[PDB]
Amino acid sequence: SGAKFRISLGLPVGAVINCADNTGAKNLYIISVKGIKGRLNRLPAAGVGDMVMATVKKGKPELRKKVHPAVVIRQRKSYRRKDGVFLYFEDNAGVIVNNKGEMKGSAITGPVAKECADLWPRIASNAGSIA
Amino acid sequence: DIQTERAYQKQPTIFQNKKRVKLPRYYKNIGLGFKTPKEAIEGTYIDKKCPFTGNVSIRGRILSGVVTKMKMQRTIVIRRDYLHYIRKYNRFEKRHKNMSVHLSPCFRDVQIGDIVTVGECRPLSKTVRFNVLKVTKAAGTKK
Amino acid sequence: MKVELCSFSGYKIYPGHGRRYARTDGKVFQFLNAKCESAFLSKRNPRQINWTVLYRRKHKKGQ
Amino acid sequence: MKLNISFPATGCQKLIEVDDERKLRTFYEKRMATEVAADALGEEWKGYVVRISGGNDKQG
RNA sequence: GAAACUGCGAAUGGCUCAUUAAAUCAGUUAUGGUUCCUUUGGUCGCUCGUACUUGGAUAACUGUGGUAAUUCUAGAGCUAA
RNA sequence: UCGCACGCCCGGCGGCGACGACCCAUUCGAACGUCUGCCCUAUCAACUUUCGAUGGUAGUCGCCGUGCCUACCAUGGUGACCACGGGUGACGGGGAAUCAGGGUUCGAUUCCGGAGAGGGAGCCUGAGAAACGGCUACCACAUCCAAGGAAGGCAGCAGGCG
RNA sequence: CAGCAGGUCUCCAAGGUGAACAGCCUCUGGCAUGUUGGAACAAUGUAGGUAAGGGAAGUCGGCAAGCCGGAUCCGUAACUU
Repeated sequence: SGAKFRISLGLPVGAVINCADNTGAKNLYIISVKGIKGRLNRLPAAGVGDMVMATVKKGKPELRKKVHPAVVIRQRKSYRRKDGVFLYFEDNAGVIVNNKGEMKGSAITGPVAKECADLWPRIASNAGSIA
Repeated sequence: DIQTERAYQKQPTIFQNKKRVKLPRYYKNIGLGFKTPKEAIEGTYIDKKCPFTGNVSIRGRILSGVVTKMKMQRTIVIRRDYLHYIRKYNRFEKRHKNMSVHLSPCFRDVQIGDIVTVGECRPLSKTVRFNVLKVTKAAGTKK
Repeated sequence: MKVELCSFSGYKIYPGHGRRYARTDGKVFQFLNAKCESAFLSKRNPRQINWTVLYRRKHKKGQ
Repeated sequence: MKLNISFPATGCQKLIEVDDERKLRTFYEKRMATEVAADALGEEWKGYVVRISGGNDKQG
C-alpha cells in the first residue's frame, strides 16, 4: 500500500547515531543497511525510515557487544519530500526494533519524520510529535 | 571621624534638623537590675544591634561567658566551659559551646579572660542571638 | 498552495522554494534561503537585522 | 462539512451539511465575529449576512 | 422538591519510616521579631458628601452535536443572586 | 441578603434570628529563636572562604529578625574540650526486655513531634498545600486506541503478582 | 664544462605591529620578476584552496591532509631515580 518515494540518504556504514528511546542505549553504530544489494566500493547508506542494522557502543551493557536491528527516525542530511520541502532534524536518530516492527522501548524523544510513520505504524504509536 | 558607613548614621529616635536659634541621644534601661554604662550615653556612636542604644531587647535567657577572640569588628567570640555528668561512668566531661556575641563599642577596654554576662535576644545574624550586657574586669592585671 | 511566512526573515515562502527545519524538542522553523538559514543557526536576533519585516514592526518603518 | 447555523432573534437553530468546497470558499480564512456575505450559500439564501463562530474538528 | 448556581470542608484522617547524626526529636524558654479559617467578649448613625432596593451576564432547562475514546466541549433563547 | 411569629400612633416607629463582614482580644496552632542531650570512624589532622564561608553598612523578598538574597568593607570562623569528612540493617522521644546494683540491647509499630505518597523541580484555588484519593513539565513505569488522540499513581481500605 | 634555484669566511643594521635580530607592511639604499613575449583558459598535470551527510568504513599502515596552537585566570592524574 505504502511506497518508498526515494529520499536523500546520507548515513553510510560506520556512522554513530544517538538513541531517541528509553532502552538505556545512548548511541547506535551502523554496521550495515538491510535491503541494499550493494555496489563495488559503494558504502551502504541509510535514510530516514529504513530498517538498518546497528550496534550500541556506549550505554546499557546488556545491549552492547551484540547486533540489533534499527530504524532511522531522524537525520542530518536535507532530503526532499514529494511536495517539494527540504527537511532535516539537526541530528541523526534511531530506535531499537525487532524484525516484525516492535519497539524494545516505549517512548520517543524528539520528532519522527512523516515517511517513517506510515511504513512503520508501530513507531508512530509512541511518537510524541510528527514531522 | 564618625559616620564612615554608606548612609547617614544616626539614632532613629533622635531628630536634630529642627530650626536652631549638642546632639540629643536616646537610650533605655535593660531590666533585671543591670545598670546602663556611662559611655553609651556620653559617646557619639550609633549601633542598631546594641540592647542600650538600638532596636533590640533582651528576652528569654541571661547567661555568661569568657572572651577568647576579638579579631572581628564590633563583635567578639566567647568561651563557655560547662560540665556534664555521665550516669554510666560516674565522672565529668569537659565540654564548651563557643559562639559569637555582639560587642557594642559602648565598652572600650575589653581584654582577654574577662567574664562577660550575656543576654538572649532576637537573631541579628545567621548564628548570633546574644549581645554583651556588661563587662567585668579580669582576675587582677590592672596594668 | 499554502504560502507560509518565513520564521527568520518574515517573507512569504512559496511552496516550491524554502527549507524546512525542525529542532529536537519539537518545533519547526522556516527559511526562504540559506542566507536566512545561516543567521538563525548562529543565534542571530532578527530584531537587530535591518532588512527583516520584524525590524520594520519594531522600528515602525515603512507604512 | 456541517453548518450548525443559528438565529438569535427567534432562538432557533438547525444543522445543514454541505458537500461542496466551492460552496464554502467564502467562509474559509475568517476569524471570530466576522461579517461574511452568505449570498453564495444557495439560491434561496440572498442577502443573508452571517457571523462565523467555529465548532469542532474531525476528532472532537 | 431532582438537578444547577453559591458558601465550608476535602491541608482532617489512615499508611510507612525512604530521607535525616545538634539536623529531626526530647526538657526550660521568647515573637518586646508575625500571621491566624471557624468559635467566643466588644466597635460596627463616630467620616460632613433610584435608596420603598441600582445595573446586566450565566448555569438547570429547549435545541445542534463533534469524537474511536474522557467527570471533553460550543454555537442560538433565556432567567436569579 | 434571607427566614419566622407579630405589635404602637395618626404613612411614621419596633421583635427573634441566620449568614458574611473593617478592626482589637480568645482558641487550635504554625514558624522563627536560646541552653542542654546523639551510634561508629584518624586506614578522616587540619577544615571552610570571592561558587556568603565569618561579622558590619545599606538595600530586596518575606508573615516579620537574619548572607534568606544583593554591592562594598575585615579575612576571618572551627579544631587534639575531635573540627571537617565518611558510614549508620540511625525518624527521635515517652518507653519495652533482661536484670542485686552498675548497665546492655531494642524502640518503624496504635501516644507525641518531623518527613513522604515513584523521583526531584514548579504552581492555581484555598486562612491553612509547594498537597498529590489536586494540578504543570521531564525521567522510569504504565492503560485504551479506529493511529487522530485521550488517560494513571494502593510506602490507604480489602485484595492480586514479585 | 655555463650569466647553473648548488657551494663559499666576515663588518653595519631604520620605523610600526609584535616577547623577539620571529612573520607582515613602510623609509634610506637596490631592482625589473631572474636564457623571451602576445592570444585563449581544453584535458591530464605541479602548487594552493573549498565542500552538504557520515567521520578512517580507504590504505600494509591516520600516508597525506586536517584539529589544537599566543597570552591571562583556574585546574592538572597514574608512575617515579
